[PDB]
Amino acid sequence: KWTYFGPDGENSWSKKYPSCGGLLQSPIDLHSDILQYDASLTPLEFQGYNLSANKQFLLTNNGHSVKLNLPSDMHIQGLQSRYSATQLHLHWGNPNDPHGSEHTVSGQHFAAELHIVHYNSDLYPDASTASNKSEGLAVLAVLIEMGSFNPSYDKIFSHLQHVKYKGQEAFVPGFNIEELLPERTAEYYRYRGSLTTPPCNPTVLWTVFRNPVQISQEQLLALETALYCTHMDDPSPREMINNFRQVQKFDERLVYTSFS
Amino acid sequence: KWTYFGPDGENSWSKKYPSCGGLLQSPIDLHSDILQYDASLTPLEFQGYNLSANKQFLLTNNGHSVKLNLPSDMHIQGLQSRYSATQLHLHWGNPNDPHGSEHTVSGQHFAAELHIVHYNSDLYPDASTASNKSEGLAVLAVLIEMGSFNPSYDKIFSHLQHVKYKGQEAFVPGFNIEELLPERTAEYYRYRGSLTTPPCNPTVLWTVFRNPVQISQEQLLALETALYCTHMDDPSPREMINNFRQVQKFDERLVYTSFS
Ligand SMILES: COC(=O)c1cc(S(N)(=O)=O)c(SC2CCCCC2)cc1Cl
Ligand SMILES: COC(=O)c1cc(S(N)(=O)=O)c(SC2CCCCC2)cc1Cl
Ligand SMILES: [Zn+2]
Ligand SMILES: [Zn+2]
Repeated sequence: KWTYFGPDGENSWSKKYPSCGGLLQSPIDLHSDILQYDASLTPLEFQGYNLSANKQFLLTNNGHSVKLNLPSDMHIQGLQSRYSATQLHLHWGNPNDPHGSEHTVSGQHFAAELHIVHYNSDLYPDASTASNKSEGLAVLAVLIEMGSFNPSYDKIFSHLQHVKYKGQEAFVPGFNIEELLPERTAEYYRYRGSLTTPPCNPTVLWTVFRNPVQISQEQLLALETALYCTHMDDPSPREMINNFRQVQKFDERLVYTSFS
Repeated sequence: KWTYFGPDGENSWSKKYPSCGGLLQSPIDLHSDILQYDASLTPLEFQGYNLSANKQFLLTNNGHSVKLNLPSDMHIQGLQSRYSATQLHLHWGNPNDPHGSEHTVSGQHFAAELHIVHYNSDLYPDASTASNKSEGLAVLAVLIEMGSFNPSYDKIFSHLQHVKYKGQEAFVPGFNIEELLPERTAEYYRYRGSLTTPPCNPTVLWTVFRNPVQISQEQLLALETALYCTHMDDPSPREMINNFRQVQKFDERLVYTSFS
C-alpha cells in the first residue's frame, strides 16, 4: 500500500520501493536553465489511436487514479523501438487547489496532467514485464489548463460515475485518442525518468508536449470529486485527490527540446 | 550518512530518520492562496548580532554546507521565549542552474538561502538537545538573488578557500550578523515547520524575510564552485552543489505574514 498523504506518502515510498530513492526520478520542473535543443527530436507518429466508437475499452479505479486500458495495436513510431500502448490515466489537485499536474513549467503547476503509457513491444510481451527493464516504457504527458469544456476529455469524464470506488470498472466507447493531444505535438520536451508512482522504476522515456489542452472548471470539479482511493465498503474512505508527486532532483540530467 | 544525491538522497531520508516522512515538513512554496496577514506579527529584535572584529568565529565545511558557529548570547527577542544562536549555513544550486533556495515564492527558486539557527535557551542547554523538543528551534531564512556586490556576505565568502574539503575549518573575524539580513526585517513569512535536513524534526518556528538580499554573480559563483562534500584525500571528489531539499506538500495549513 502507498498514498500521496501522510505516513505512507511519497517521502515514505523508498522504505518499500527502493527505486523511489534512486536516480532519474520524475517528475521535474521544466525551466530554461536545463533545456537543450536537439535536432534528432523528430515528430512522433500516433498509429491506431483512432479507436472505434463501436468498440468498448475498460475504465478502472485502481485506488490511485482512473485508468482506461488501451489495445497494444495502438502505438508510437519515432522512437528507437516500437512502443505499444497499455493504458492512460490522469493526475489532479482538489476543489480548493486545482493545480495537480506532475511536471511544472517554471515552478507553476497546471490544473492536471494526462499520461499515455506505452511499453517496448520489441523487447517485452507486456507493460508489467517491461516495467523494471531497460528501455521498458515511454509515456506521453499532456499538461491540462482550466479553460473551455473539452468534449473529447468528457468521453472519459462522463463515466467517472461508474468507477467511484477502488476496483470498479466500466466499459467506455472507443474514440480518437489523438483528440486528447494538444496542438503541435512536434513541439515537446524529452528526458530519461521513472514511474511517478511506486515502484518508481527509472525505465521511462518521458515526452511532455509543449502546449497544454483545456478542460473546464466543471470537468475538473467532477474529476476532483468523483473518485475514492478506497473500496466502496472501506470504513476509512480516502477521497482520490492531490494524486501528484513533487518535482524531483535533476541528477545531472538535461531536458532535450524539439524547439528553441 | 545522508546526502542530497543518489541512494542516500532526500527521498531515502525517512528510512533512518522517520520524521522526514512525518508532519510539518519544510521547505514549502509561499503562494498568496495560503498567505494570511496576522497583525500580531511585530518586528523581531536581534541582540548580540554585532560580533567584534576583535573576536574570531569557526567556519566549517561539514560535507553538507559551510557553517559559521555563532555565540549563544546572540539572540532573538520578540518570541514567546528567548532563542539563542547556534550557527548559520547556506543552501545553493549549481553554476548551470543557479536556483538553490529552499523556500520558493510563487514556485520561483531564489539563487541561495541563509539560515541562522536559534534554539530555545529558556528551556534547553544547546540546540542539539532543543532539536527534537516542542518549539525547540526558531530559524531565520534570507532569500538571496543575484545583484550588487555584498561586502558583508563577502566577510564569509572571502574564507571559502580555507574550507574547500570536508572537516576543514577557518576562523572568521566577527562582524554584525544583522548586515546579512535584508531591507525591512519587519516584513516576513511565519509558519510551523521542520528541519530541512535529517532528522527533519518538526520543531522549527520558521521566519522567512519577505525581501531578498543581493550578491554578485562572482559572489554566487564562488559559493557554487568553492567547496566539495568529500575529504581532501577522497579519490572520487564530489562538488558541493544543490544542497537544498525539494519543497514539501503543504496541505490544509496556512503561512502567516507580517505584511498585508
Ligand atoms: C496516480 O498514478 C497512477 O495510478 C499511475 C501512474 C503511472 S505513471 N505516472 O505513468 O508512472 C503508471 S505507469 C506503470 C504502472 C505500473 C507498471 C508499468 C506501467 C500507472 C499508474 Cl496506474
Ligand atoms: C546544508 O544543510 C545543513 O548543513 C544544515 C541545515 C540545517 S537546517 N536547514 O536549519 O535544518 C541544520 S539545523 C541544525 C540545528 C541544530 C541541530 C541539528 C542541525 C543543520 C545543518 Cl548541518
Ligand atoms: Zn501518471
Ligand atoms: Zn538550512
